[PDB]
Amino acid sequence: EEEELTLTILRQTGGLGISIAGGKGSTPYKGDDEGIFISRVSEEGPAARAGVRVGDKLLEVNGVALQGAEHHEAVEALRGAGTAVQMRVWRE
Amino acid sequence: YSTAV
Repeated sequence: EEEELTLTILRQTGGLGISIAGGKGSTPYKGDDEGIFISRVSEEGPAARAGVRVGDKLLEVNGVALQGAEHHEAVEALRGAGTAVQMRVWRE
Repeated sequence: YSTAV
């Protein structure tokens, strides 16, 4: 079971309702992948309603790939991604 | 580590 999903998180203000872990140069979410992963989804928050799932690997934010991104770079991308944030994710 | 966004 491997799939790629395009999820659109909608917000008026505030956060997306997720936590991300990992990134280049940080402790990985899993030993075999240094990338950005969803470590927590807020109960029935924006991301939850958009269909995000813990363990999802975040490939892109509004068309900008996070391959090779440091943890802070992914954080900045999600914070400044706007009110409609489309995420290409990898789910197993 | 995690960052809430």
